[PDB]
Amino acid sequence: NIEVLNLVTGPDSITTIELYLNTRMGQNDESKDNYGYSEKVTVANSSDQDKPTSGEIPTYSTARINLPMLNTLTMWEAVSVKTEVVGVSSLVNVHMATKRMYDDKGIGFPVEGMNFHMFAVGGEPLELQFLTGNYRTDYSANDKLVVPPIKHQSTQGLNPHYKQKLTKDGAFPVECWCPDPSKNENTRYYGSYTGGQSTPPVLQFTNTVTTVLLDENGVGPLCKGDGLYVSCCDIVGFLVGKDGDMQYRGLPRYFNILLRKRTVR
Amino acid sequence: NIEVLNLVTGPDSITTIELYLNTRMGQNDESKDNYGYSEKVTVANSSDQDKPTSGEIPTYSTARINLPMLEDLTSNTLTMWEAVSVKTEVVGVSSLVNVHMATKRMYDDKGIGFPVEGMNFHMFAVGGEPLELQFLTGNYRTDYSANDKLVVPPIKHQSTQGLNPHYKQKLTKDGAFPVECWCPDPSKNENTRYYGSYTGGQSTPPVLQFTNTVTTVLLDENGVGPLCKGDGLYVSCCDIVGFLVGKDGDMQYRGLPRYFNILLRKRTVRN
Amino acid sequence: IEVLNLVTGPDSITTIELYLNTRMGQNDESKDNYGYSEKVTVANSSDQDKPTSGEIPTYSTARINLPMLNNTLTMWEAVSVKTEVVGVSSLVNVHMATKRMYDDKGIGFPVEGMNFHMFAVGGEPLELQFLTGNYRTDYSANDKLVVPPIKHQSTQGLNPHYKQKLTKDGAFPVECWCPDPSKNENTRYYGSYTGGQSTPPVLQFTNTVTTVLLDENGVGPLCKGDGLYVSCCDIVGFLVGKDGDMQYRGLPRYFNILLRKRTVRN
Amino acid sequence: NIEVLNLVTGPDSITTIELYLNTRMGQNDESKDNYGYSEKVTVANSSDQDKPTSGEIPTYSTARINLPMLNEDLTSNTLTMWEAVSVKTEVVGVSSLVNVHMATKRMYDDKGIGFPVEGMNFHMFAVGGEPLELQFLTGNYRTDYSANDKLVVPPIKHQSTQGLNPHYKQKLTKDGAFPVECWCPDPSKNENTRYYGSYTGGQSTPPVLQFTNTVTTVLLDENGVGPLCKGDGLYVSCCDIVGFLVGKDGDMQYRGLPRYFNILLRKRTVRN
Amino acid sequence: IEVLNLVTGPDSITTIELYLNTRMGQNDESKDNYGYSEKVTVANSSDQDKPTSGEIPTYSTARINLPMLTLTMWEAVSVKTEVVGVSSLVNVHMATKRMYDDKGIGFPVEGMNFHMFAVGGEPLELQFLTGNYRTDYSANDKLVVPPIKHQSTQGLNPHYKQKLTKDGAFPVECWCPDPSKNENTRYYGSYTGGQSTPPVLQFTNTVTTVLLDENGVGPLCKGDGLYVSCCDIVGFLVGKDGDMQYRGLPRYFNILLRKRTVR
Ligand SMILES: [Cl-]
Ligand SMILES: [Mg+2]
Repeated sequence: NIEVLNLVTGPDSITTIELYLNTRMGQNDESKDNYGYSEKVTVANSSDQDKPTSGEIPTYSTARINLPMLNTLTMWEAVSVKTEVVGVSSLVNVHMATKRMYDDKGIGFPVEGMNFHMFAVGGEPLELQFLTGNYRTDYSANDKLVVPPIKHQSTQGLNPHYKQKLTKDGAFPVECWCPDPSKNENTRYYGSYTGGQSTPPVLQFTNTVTTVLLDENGVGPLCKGDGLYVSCCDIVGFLVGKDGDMQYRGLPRYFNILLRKRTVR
Repeated sequence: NIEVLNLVTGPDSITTIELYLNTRMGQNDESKDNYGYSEKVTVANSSDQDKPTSGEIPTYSTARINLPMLEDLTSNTLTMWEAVSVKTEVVGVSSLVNVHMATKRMYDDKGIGFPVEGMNFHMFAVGGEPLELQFLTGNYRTDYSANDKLVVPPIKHQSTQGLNPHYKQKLTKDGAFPVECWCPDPSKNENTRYYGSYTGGQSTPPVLQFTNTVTTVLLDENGVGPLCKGDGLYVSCCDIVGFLVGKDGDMQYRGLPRYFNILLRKRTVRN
Repeated sequence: IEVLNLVTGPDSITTIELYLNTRMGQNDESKDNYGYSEKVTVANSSDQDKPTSGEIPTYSTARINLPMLNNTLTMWEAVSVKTEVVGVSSLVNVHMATKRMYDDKGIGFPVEGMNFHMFAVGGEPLELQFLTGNYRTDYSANDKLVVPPIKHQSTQGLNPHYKQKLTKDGAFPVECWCPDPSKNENTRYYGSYTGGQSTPPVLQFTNTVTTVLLDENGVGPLCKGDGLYVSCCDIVGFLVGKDGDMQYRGLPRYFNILLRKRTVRN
Repeated sequence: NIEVLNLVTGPDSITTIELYLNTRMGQNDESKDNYGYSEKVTVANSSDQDKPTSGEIPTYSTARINLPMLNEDLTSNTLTMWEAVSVKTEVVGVSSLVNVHMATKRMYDDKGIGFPVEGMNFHMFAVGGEPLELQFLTGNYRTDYSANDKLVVPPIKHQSTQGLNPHYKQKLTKDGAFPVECWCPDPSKNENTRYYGSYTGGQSTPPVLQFTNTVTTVLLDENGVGPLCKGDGLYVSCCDIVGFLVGKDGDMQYRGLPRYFNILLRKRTVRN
Repeated sequence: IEVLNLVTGPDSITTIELYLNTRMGQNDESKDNYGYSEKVTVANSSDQDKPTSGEIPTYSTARINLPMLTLTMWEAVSVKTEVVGVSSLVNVHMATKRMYDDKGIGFPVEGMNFHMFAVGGEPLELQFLTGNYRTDYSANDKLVVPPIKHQSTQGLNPHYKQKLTKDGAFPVECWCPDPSKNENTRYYGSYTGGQSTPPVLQFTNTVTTVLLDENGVGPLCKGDGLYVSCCDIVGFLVGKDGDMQYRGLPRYFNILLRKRTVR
């Protein structure tokens, strides 16, 4: 829709945005115990009685950042991002109150199992597609979650009638919303999933890696209304309590985004 | 062999095709429960009584897309659409972040439900004609007759546990060709690019990625992409991400959809 | 061979396309269990280690006759190869008569465990070195296998007195023959092994990868007597029967080899 | 903050710093048994009674190295600083893990190998022109560090520290004192440090390690500028956990290895 | 050594080809258990940790005499190296523990992998570092170990060094490359641990490893000697009763050298 023209050169043609997003694993109140974890996971008796408890399901983190006001028009173009998962070293901890190895003599189980890492940087809200492992999942224990008002069998595949935009932090469940690959022309997203039961988390952290956000035409996300949208989720595994009760553990993500002025029609 | 000449230049010389294919794990009716999963897996008592139930077998997804028409067949040259590149992603990976479904669970019924896990199989193909298939099976005696909508050879022979070039097909129907007995024919498919991976074992962690930033070049070593015969683009895939483990241990394949964004350009060829 | 200039122009290039079926031990395409070994057995002791007939994988190999060409002569020079394992999707099968997960309610065990993948392209037979995990292994249950006529302790390491050439399909056991790194000047070989008991097979297939066969001097394998030699082995794991009996499973390999005419001195 | 100008050329415009850092797994006294290991790991009865024993928790290794002294003044138009260009770093003693006869739990009904050191791996190093800047973040905000008053931890605890609370920061200024479990590199700072880290978790996971003397890590940033050494100090930090030793009765200790560094530095003119 | 120009022309190049057999503990090609260690034993306590004779792997090493030659020295430019006999691990019928209630495959050789090689113009320089400072090596007086033991050797104590001057004698468990020296050697190593871990191995004759440093200079062969060192552990053989032995494989080397003028 936007006809892109030349870069604006010279002084004040560049700016940087720095932020972090804290994890939204389910206990999302920084004043309460278990912050940065989910509530204890529960398991449906049957697929038609699959009703997660309030706070046991991870959601996307997201923010809109206001950019410096500008005026053809000029827009901020996101060129690149340096992003890191924060607190990886916190997983070097095997003395927490957990199940333990070797007949109660060995280490406590570290946080381990399923990893899920995604981030997105764009010039408008991340566009979502609904897709679930169980179309019958009942989200009514927590009315602050944003989910479709109707359920249908077809949502176990891609039904393009079920879409959304990621416009609220800590509200859109990761289990039923993914990036919409048919849209997001003005957003870059990257994600990975490593599953299984007790799988080793495999994580890296460095301040030396720059991710280029320019597309194949050399154009980055263009920030509509001078808003920059950043979204993520970083699940690093489960904490296994003494009795076998399990909670998701998430970590924060840091972003340093470089933007430049771009003339558009 | 098509003799390739120059690229056609100018504003109308490029087009893009966008589509998705839903998974064909065995329950392939979007109006019914268990859509995007297989029916429960069953296990043969013996190799001569190996008869999968209807709906327990994954099949390839496929579509033919009609491209913009390009009419003179009496000239020295013709124009064809050439597929240059594709951006393709597995959709709904985040749906696997779910451990509260009605499943077997960890740690003496106190821990998480088992996530979808185990065997992964991922393949896609983009070509200017149907994907050409070779028959090869783990069990030549497999009996597919519980589901007469599957496309399989009418005769069975011991040699089909290896490569018998008398047993070939083309992928011409969505949700009908079992992945277990049909693979890409490497002796053909000159006008298709295919990429596949398999990670097996029992409860193996799925390892998946999704991004809208990766472009797969479809040009061959001579700089020529698939040429779309009869202005048809053929897209095929399969994306198994593991098994759902029910409370009693019963298991079903789980598949995910795949998205494709294909860039094509006009190419002059000799007629 | 003293190598001279490339021959240019029309008909200076040719391609050879073939497949090799796996030689896991049941190597008769008319019989049940083709593409698998016979059931694996285990030695009572290292001094009585006698594999049953058909339980041991062997190399696949072929010599392909090239177009006749022939002071100087012309030889075919192998430039590159596109090679793929065929039938990987056949491993998406968990309903065969196998051991199964979760108290006989879950999937059948897929083919899983040890993987071994190697291919070689050369202008003469692949040169082999003998090396075994057990110098005492007794191969006499199958007199069609090619093994050294005498055994010695030292063959658990590299004893250069024990060599061979891969001249017969389905006959040289992989367990005791490997490529001889001190020879094979006119062959390129590539291999990998992933072991363990029930290890996930990790496999790829594509028609988009070209392997260059030219050496560091820009010279490919030169085909002596207009013969191209192709060898491989592709073990993708074990099939686990209901009672725990196991068989190797192998898959075929496809090859598309590009060759060019090269002038050499006679 | 520092405006970088041209490289200084000529004699003594280059210098190299070579050092090693020994691991700080918890038994950090080279004269005592169990050096290079933690004390035995213990497990909290509950999250509000989570008090690691003295010596059971790994800390960062760190040193400040004096560089050849340069002029510092407020009057001169330019100054010279040392710029770290590159580092060659390796984990030392990887082959020490080829040992399965130590007094450990063993495989196959007491007939097989002793368990090798295995499990959790954590590897990080940093090279900078000032102390590594740390962010506090913990798996348990209530962790009680009072069994060892030599550890540097925040004096106040709060629920928010299970995420990123930017009010809780520090600088890595003491060897063997900052727990890895609650301090990580602060990504919002460290403009003048390069750091690299990895974690591989799980219970008995195979350690996967490499060692070579052939790899040079470039420390220049995207603008071609390396860490600039304030007060002619070079700061080197690391941690290298290679797993756990499993005693006969199942008691477990962290095992760490030393890290070697060879850092090349050059003189850089900066605006004063 | 002040390095000057390359010598050009015919006979300015030579190649050295060799293999080294593994030194897993039984190192005599005429005797039982060749190419394996003796059975692994386990210390009752850390102060009674005394490996049996032959149960511990050592480095393989050789010094190769080069053609006799300001002065001229041989400079090692590159090496092609491969582990030999990888296919020997495709064997599950040996007398071993077996899967599935005595019906399944014999356990393949599996577990710990350790692979290192070094090429240099002088002996590989070693640093002592051990998991247990008290380890008692006196069951085998042919091993080269320090004469004194000290607590500090569980870390890096630079007072404990050596040079790899004898094949089949320096235990891998207590000697590693000294990163503070070895300016005239290139070394590469990896370790994959755990209990029953799958060996992951490759072999090809198509890979050349460049030995030149960042200044374009390869190892310079002092006294016309080329030093080659390695170790290649591919796992453990698990006997019927659970007794385990290290298994090693040989390594092949093809080294290209060129004449270099030096002051
Ligand atoms: Cl100065
Ligand atoms: Mg040095």
